[PDB]
Parts: sequence; structure tokens; C-alpha cells
Amino acid sequence: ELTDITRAFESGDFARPNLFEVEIPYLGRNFSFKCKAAPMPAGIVEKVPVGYMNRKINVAGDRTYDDWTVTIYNDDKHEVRKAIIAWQAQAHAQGNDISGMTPADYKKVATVRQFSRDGKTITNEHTITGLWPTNVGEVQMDWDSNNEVETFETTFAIDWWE
Amino acid sequence: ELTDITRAFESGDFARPNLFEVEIPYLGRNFSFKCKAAPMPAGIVEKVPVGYMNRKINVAGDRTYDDWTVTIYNDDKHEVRKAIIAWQAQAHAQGNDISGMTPADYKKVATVRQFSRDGKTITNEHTITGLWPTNVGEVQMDWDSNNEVETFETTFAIDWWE
Amino acid sequence: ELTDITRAFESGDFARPNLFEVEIPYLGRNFSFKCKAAPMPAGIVEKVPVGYMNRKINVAGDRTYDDWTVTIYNDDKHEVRKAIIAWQAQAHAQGNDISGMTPADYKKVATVRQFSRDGKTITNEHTITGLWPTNVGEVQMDWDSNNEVETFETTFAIDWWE
Amino acid sequence: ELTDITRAFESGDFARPNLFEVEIPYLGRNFSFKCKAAPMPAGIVEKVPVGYMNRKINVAGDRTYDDWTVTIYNDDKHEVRKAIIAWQAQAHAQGNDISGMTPADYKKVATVRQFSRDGKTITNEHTITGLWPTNVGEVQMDWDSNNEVETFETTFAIDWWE
Amino acid sequence: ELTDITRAFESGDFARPNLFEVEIPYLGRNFSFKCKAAPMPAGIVEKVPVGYMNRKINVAGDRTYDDWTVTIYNDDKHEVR
Amino acid sequence: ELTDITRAFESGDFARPNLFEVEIPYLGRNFSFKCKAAPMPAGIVEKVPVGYMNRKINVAGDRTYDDWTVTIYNDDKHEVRKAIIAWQAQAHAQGNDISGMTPADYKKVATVRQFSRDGKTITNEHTITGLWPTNVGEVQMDWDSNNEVETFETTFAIDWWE
Amino acid sequence: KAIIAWQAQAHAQGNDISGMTPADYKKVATVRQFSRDGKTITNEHTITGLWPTNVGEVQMDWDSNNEVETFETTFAIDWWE
Amino acid sequence: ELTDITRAFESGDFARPNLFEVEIPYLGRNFSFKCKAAPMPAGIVEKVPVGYMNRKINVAGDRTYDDWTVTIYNDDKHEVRKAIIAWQAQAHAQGNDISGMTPADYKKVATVRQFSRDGKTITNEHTITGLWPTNVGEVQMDWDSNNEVETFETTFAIDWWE
Amino acid sequence: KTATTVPTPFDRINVRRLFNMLKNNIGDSSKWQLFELNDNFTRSSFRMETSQYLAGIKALGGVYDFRVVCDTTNNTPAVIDRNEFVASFYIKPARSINYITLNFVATATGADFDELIGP
Repeated sequence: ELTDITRAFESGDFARPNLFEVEIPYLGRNFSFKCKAAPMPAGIVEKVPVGYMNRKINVAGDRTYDDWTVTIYNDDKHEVRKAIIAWQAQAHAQGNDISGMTPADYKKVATVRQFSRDGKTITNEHTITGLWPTNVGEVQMDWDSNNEVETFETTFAIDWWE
Repeated sequence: ELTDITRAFESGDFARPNLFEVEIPYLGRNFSFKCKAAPMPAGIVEKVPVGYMNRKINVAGDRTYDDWTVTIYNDDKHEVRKAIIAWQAQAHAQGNDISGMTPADYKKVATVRQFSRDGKTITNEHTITGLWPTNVGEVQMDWDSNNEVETFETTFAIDWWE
Repeated sequence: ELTDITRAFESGDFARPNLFEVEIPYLGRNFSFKCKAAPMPAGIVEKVPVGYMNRKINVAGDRTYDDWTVTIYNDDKHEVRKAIIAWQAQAHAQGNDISGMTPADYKKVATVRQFSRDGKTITNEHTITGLWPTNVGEVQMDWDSNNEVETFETTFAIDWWE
Repeated sequence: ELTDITRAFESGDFARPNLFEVEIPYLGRNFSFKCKAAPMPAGIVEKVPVGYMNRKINVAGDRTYDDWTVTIYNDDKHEVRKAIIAWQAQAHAQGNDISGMTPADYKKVATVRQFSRDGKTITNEHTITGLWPTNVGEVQMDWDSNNEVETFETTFAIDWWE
Repeated sequence: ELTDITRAFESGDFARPNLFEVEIPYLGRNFSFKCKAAPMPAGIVEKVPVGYMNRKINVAGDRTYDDWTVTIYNDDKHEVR
Repeated sequence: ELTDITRAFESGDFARPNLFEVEIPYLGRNFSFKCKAAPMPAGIVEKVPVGYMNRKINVAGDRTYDDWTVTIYNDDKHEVRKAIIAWQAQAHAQGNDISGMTPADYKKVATVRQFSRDGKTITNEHTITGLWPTNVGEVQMDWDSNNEVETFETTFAIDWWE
Repeated sequence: KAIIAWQAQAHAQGNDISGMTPADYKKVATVRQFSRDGKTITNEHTITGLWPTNVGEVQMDWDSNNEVETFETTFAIDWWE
Repeated sequence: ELTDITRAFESGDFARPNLFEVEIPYLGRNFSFKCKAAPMPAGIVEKVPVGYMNRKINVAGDRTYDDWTVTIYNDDKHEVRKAIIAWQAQAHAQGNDISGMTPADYKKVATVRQFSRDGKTITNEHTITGLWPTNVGEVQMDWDSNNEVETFETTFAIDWWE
Repeated sequence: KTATTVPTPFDRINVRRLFNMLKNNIGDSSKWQLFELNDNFTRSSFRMETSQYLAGIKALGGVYDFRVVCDTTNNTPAVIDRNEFVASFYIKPARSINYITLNFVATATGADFDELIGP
């Protein structure tokens, strides 16, 4: 009966936690090749307890979403990091200005995909609506931190995903 | 007297923490082969202290239940993950809608079983009444996360088990 | 298609987390050669939730900045540590005095740079406006702490960076 | 250009985190040879945020000092530990008395020095004003704690250092 | 100058963290041979800050003591426990 | 076609692993005749893996150097061994002192040469910059160790070679 | 001298702190195995993106007589075909 | 040019790894004739790496010493082995006592000498300060171990040598 | 548009500047084969290096695909005996968008997209 596990992969394989890409139209093609890691989003609907006598039964509460945090490789001329900060600069101006554009301007759409083990084929695809970068991570530069490529985290807020 | 330990297994063996399956009728046969891990539920009845003079004696409080958290292997076409989210979508609509069905609709029954070391035989079986998925876990996808199959946690609320 | 990763480094390389220097005009040339580590700053714009019906949508809050913490090698005659404390002494007098100069006096400008893998070339450069040293770290001296050079952390406050 | 690091040690070397001594006149010469470890003090000036519109700019707050904690080797006749407790006994009497002397009596001066790598030469020297021992550490004696010399921590309060 | 460390042990040695015993008269001789570990007590006198202008100077507060925790080997007939 | 191997020695011969000498100006001429063995240095540049999808591509990390270990014949009056230890004594004093000179004093230059099979001619020559003796080996003297000349290893640290 | 002068492009040997872009210091290489007729090649693999991560020491020694000088070199590779 | 090797022995010969003796005043003359082997001590000064940009330069760390291990012939009445153990018995009592003398009592001086090939003449002489026997080796006695004289190793700790 | 009136593949400025970039790189790499022998090693060297170069352009997206042709199929002995060496590069350059056509259709109320378009 051990062959029964094949029912767990009628589709042809297990999904693989590394065969993925992220597309963000605002940032061009090259961002999709520079994004190292990204959690495929959580879906949270917190329970409400309703008491009767001395027992409690649960009912569905109201949906909420956590932030979405990616990790990026940075190139030698910072073509991503300068673009992410220049995007955040529309939400609230970095530097000496006290300004920021309307929500319709700084919100953007983004898409996460996971490929089949044939690299041609997309098997799951979620759009994420209304990204903007709430926090662009520090780069912890250090003369003892030798033999790594530069990476940083970025934490987008989201409105919903589909 | 060391043979006395045989009294600990009159039934023929110790129970094994891996000879188990989970059935959830809503999700068809294939879910039972894709569910990797599931705690056989806790049963909690919190004590009440009653004081007399300067000492305290305990009495039985009122029963409560914690959430039930399973872990799932995901296949290459997400036949489970899309189904779990499409179930949660009845509790509160994912995306741009603001809707959700009555509790009689999105609640479901589920069953946990543990087998004997003869794989034919079921020796313990608990029904869990009124599952629904309060939280479908993130999948932490990452280009450095090579040589693992994709897994995620899911946390169901429950009303009781028997 | 594996060659596609070359799009991640059109600029010629990944950025390296150790090819950096810090300049602080107040402290002369030699500080730039004594500064061991420094995080290239974070940029934080905390989200505000706006509720509608039973869902929430996010809007941009108001920008804030965390402190900037560097780490320094110290030389045998403390030419840095005595200078950093003598700078802090303008913000609030160290010792038996109860005095401190106007903000225009103790604030200073500073600059962080990252070089290309050709050591001649600067590819990114951020000014940091209005440094002053809020905390000059302890040096944990100890007769068992043999075979290390002396280092300490220093935590500057900042007004903004560009 | 790698020789440039020599600018980090024009003075002749890096400072070493073990070439130090502590002098406390109250306790005679021998304390200076029994003091194992001591952090060269921190200097803390906590920032105050001043808000304008929706941004904040920082200004210098008011200086404060943390406690100063040393570690001591103890000799077979407790010539240090009995002296430290007999010093603390002036701040508030140990045992069955309810007494303690005026602050002018139990406060003392102390000095921390760091030597050059020529053991003859002192290169940095801080006085610490108004020590007294707020906490004399336990000695965790134990029959399994074999092959160590006895050490304990002591935490002095300080008024300032220069 | 390395011989200077001998000033740290004029008394003849460093103290050793295992050459100790505990006596408790109530429990007879045998307790002293059954007590495995015991911290030689702390002495705590918590500081009080007195503010002047925008600086603070410290003065001696009032003495307090923490509990004293030992560890015991137990014999087959629980004569200690 | 076997004569083709002559292309492997257009220069006139294979290099020979014994036609070499070491010069260390600090130690006079005679050291060059007493040095028995010395590895012509390694050059190490450790790889960094950059992951993409589920494959990895390599990029050049940051150069490092191992120590340089020679072996010496010792003469009946220890004119080398006393000199090597008296050199190390500047890095940190041997015996009862606690002292050591600045790095500019105890660092030295050294040169390795390999000769042609005409003993007149030098064909390769590497300078090694900033030697100092981190470890002067034991001499394992023994009454059963008859019929050998006395030899010991010495392990210099180096900054770079050219 | 050529292998080290190649490695010098990946990260400069000596007192410089420099190194060229990956497109510059990577190279192609080919391994072949011949038939027992020395004219004929029967298997041939290209190796893509060599560069010399480690050029071995030469262990020179006055007792090491009657050998020709040899050293190991360890290239990194991206793939082979 | 082969006669050039004579520069390696201007002093008159190579040193010989067997023309040596060990003197330990505590043990009388006869120990010097019973000591079979002894390594003339190592001198170790471990390097410290100081990083700059992506390279590292070395600086002198702090001197340390390994133990000193000799090997001894034993006579038919154990005049050495009983003396070495009776020396160790002062460091911590062997048998049923729980006692041991002050360091000034059980520490001793020792001297290693190497002779010229004229047996009259001493050419190198190192004192070793503060010996004591940390480990007196087992004698592996065995009825099959025929045709050897009895030998054992002994491992002294040392404070320094000169 | 370059100034051509006759049709030609090198019509658009981007295609012209692409073939300039190639000619001015491969026309430097090839200099290292002047005064070599036209033996098997020289051919394999020039094939491997220029393929390695064009693979970079293919990955960055300047050309959809390319072939390098350089062996006995054109370096026949009738070429060797006159001190000549030959190679052919077949290169298909990238297209581009030039003309964008947007259609707006102002359909009625009712008449819904599940009928007209059918998602």
C-alpha cells in the first residue's frame, strides 16, 4: 500500500518552495530576476467565541491581512534600491520636503507565480492589489562580513490578494 | 521482574506517533494522503481555587478547547491549497467582496484515525465537529530553500471532539 | 535559461556588503579608515489602517527614522574615542559642568559611500544630516579577552538621509 | 591601497582590550592586581523628539550614567571580599544594626587606565568620581564546579567620569 | 613584571569555588556532607537617584536580601528530604 | 606525436622542486644557506554561490592567505634559532616582561627564488611582505633519535606576496 | 604566472583592492578523451565559466630530489556539457 | 658552489638532536641521567586578523605556551617514579587526603642543555620556570611486552622559558 | 530610421547600433588570431570565445538566437593555402513595438460581458 502516496501527486509532482518568481510592473523586468525570496501570502480569519451556559462555540470573525515581506539581491549600481526608495518617496517625501501624493498614485499591482518543474509552465498565480513599501530594510555593511552578496528585506503593505 | 513491562502492551504494541491519517469529507480522498501531521486533540478543564481559612482546595471549572493545527504537503497544481482557501472564502470572502455564508454552510465534520501496526486495522478514531480554517499558513518560498518539498500549516477552529 | 540571472547584474556585479566607507568631516580623514561597520540606513513609513464595513484598507502614514549605529576600531592613543566623547560633550557636558551648546553647534553632516569592485569608483553615496552621538558604547576590557583588537559601538541620532 | 589601514594606527598600534588596570585608593595596591575585568564606561545622552507638521527632528536631551560593574579574583583569605563588604557596611550596616554614614564618608574616587603595548606607558586614564558598591555578587560555590579560580562580580554606582 | 600576579595571592592561593561546607545545627552532622552546592550570599543596597537641574547624583538606599538556594544529594531512605 | 611533450618545456626544462633559496634580509646571508624547505605560496579566492530558481551560479569572493611554513637546519651554536626567537620577542616579549613593539618594527620583507638548472640564473622570484614568526617549532630531542641533523619548522604569517 | 595573472582579475593579488566584472574573468574550457587511435576524439565535454579559486602551493624542499615540479589547481565551474 | 653549505655550519657542525641533558634540581643528579627525551620548547604568538574593505592584514596577538612533555627510563626501585608522584602529591594529595600546598611550594625551576660534539662544552641552555607535573604517565606492563626497558611519559606545565 | 531609401535589415537605428556593438567587439577578439596557425585549436578558440560573448547578449535580450559557423565546412584547404581564415555569424536581432492601436468599444447597458466576451 506504500504506492498510495502517488495520490498526493496526481498533478505530476510536489510543489517546490524555490520554483517561483515575483513580477512588479512598476519596476520593469529586471526586478523579477533580483527578488530572492517572498512568502506566498497568509489568509487569516480570526475566530469569535460565543458563550452558551458554560461552554463556548466558535463563529467566523472578519478577515484581516498581514504585511508581505520580500528579500532582494542588490546590483553594483543600486538600480533596485534607488527605485524602491524613489517609490516610497511618493508615499511620504524622503529628505527635507513635507509632501506625499494621493493613494491612487503610490499604490501599485504585483503578481507572484510558481512554476511547474517544466520551467515553461505556470501552475499558480496570485495578484496582490495595492502594494506600497512601508519599510525598506537596512543593509548591514561591515568589513568582517566578507564572502556574501548584498541582500535586504522590504516589507510591503497589501490591501488583498487573488 | 523486567518482563513486567509487557503489561504496558497487553494490546500487542505501543501506539506509534506516525501510524495515522486524517479524513475531511469536504476535500475528497486525496486530502487524507496529503496531510503530513496533526496533533490528536488536547482536552482542557481549567481548575478553580476555592479558599478556606488560609488554604485552598480545587474544584472543576468549565471545559474549553484550543485550535487544531495540521501540516500539509502541496502538489504541483495546488489542488489542496486552492480548495482550503476556497473553503475559507465561505467564512469571509477573499478579495474585493464583503460577504460570507451562514455558519451551517462553512462548518464541516472531520475524522482523525490511528492504525494498528497491521495497516488494515483502525484502533482509535475521533470525530472533530465544526471545523473551519481560521488561518491558512504562508508558504515561505526562497531561491536558497533548495531540497525540500513544499509544506504549509493550517489552523482549524473546532467546536468539540468525540 | 539559467543565464537569465545575468539580468540581475547588468551594472557589472552584485553590490558587496564590505566595499564601503564612512566620512565624517568633523573627525578628519582618519575616522574613515577606523570605522569598521555601519548599516546603510532604513527608510520607514508606518501604515495606517482605515476600516470600511468589516474589512480594512491601508493608507500611507507619516515617515520616521531609527538611530544609526556604527562600530569603530580604536587606536593605542584613543584619537577617535576622545574625539567622539569631546563631540558629545557639546550636547551635554561630561563631568561636573551643567552646560551644552545650541543645536546649530553640536549637529554635524556625515556621508556613507559604497564602492564598485574597481576600488577607484563610487557607485552609491548617501549624506546623513544632523548627526550627533547619543550613546558612545562601553569597551568591555577583560584579562581573559585575549587575541582581539579593541572595538566599540556608537549610536548617532539622525534627522534625515539623502 | 591596502596599506591605507596604517592610518588607523598612526599612534603605533590598535588599543588592546586586555592591557588595563583599575586603581581604587581605598583598597590599597593589591586590589589593582586582583581586578579581572571592567568596562571602560559608557556615555549616554538620550535624544528628545520635537515634532513639526508630520515629521520629527531630534534635539539633545539630558546626560545620564549607568552603573559600573567589575569582576574580581578572590584570594584564600578573602582580603578583597571582606574589604568590599566592610565598605558597603558604611552605606547601610550589614547584620543587626540599622545605621549608615553620611555620603561624604562612604563615597570614594577610582581610576581606570589602559597601557600601551610597552608595559611602562599609560595612554588613557579616566577617573570615576563617587564610587560605592551597590551590589556585591554571590559566589556560586558547588562541589561539581571544579577547575576554576573563584571570581565574583561587583556593581558600583558612579556620579560621573573624567 | 608578570610575577606581579603573586600579589593577588599573598595569602597563599586563590580561593576555590568547591572547597566549602554548610552546617545547619537543626539537621545534625550528616546534612553538612549531603549539601552539594550553596551560593555564598549576595549583599544588595539599591541606589536612590537625586536630581539637580538636569543631572542626577546617587545616594545610598536601604539594604535588602535575596533568598538563599542550596542543592542537596538525597539518600536511599530520604533522611534529609 | 610523442615528441609533442617538448612543447611542455619550450623554456628549456621542467622546473625542479629543489632548485630554490629563501632570502630574509633581517637574518643575514647565512639564513639562505640554512633554510631546507619552503612552499612557494598558495593563492586562494573563495567562491560565493548565488542561487537562482533551483540552480546556483558562482561568483568571485574575496582573497585570503594562509600562513607560510619553512623548515630550517640548525647549527651547533643556534645562530638561527636564537635569532628567530629574538625576532619573535619583538612581537610579544618572551620571559617575564609584558611588552611588544609597534607593527612597523617587527614586520619584515622576505624573498623566495627558484633557479634554472644553470645555477647562475634566477627564473622566478616572489617577494613576501610583512613576515613575522607566529610559531617557532619544537625540537624533538631524544637519545634514540640518532643519525639525523637537527631540523625545526617555523610558521610565518604574511600580508601578501608578489 | 598565467594562472595567477588570471586569478588576479577575480580579486587583485598584492596591494590593490580591485577585481573585474564576472563577464571578464570567467572562461570556457574543454576536456577530451581520445580513441586508442590517437587521431580520433570520442568524447568531448565543454565546461562553462571556469575561474581559478585556488592555485596550489609548490612544496619545494632540498630533500625532494628526483621529481618534476607539479601543482594542483581548483577551478570553480557553472555547468558542463 | 656546493661547498657553500659550509656557511650553514660556521660554528663547526650541525646541532645534533640527541646531544642533550635535562637538569631538575629538586630531583638530584640522577634524574639528568634517567631522562630519555624532551622537546626543546615551542614559542607561540597567535596572529590576530584585522579586516579592511574586503582584505585582511595580520597583527601580533598575545603569547601562549604549551605543556612540556619528557620521557624517563625507570630503575628497578622506582627512585624517579616515586619522587615524581611525591612531587605531584604537593599540588593535590594522592590517596585519601584532600589537601595541597601553596603554589610557591610545589613550583620548581628546571634547565635544558644541548652540548657541542665535544662532550665538555655547553652551547645552548634554556631555563624553564615553574615546572610542576600535571600528568605522570601510565606504565603499560604486559607479559607479551618482552625485550624493552621500562619507560614512561611525564607532562609538566610551565610558566615561561628563557 | 537611418538614411536608407533601399530596403535593408539595417534600417532602424537600434539594429544599426547593435551590429556596430558586435562588429566592434568580435572585430577586436579576432585580432588575437592574426599571425596564428589556422589549425584546429585556433578554430575552437575563436568559436568558444565568440559564442561565450554572444550568449551574454542572448541572456540580456539583444538577439533572440544566434549561430557561430566556423570549421572545415568553410575553412576548406583552398582557403588555407592563401593565408586566410573565415567565420560566419547568423544573428536575428530583437523586434520592437512601434505602432500602438487601442480600441474603445462603447457597448450598451444590458448586453453583458458574460455573453459577449465569456470569461
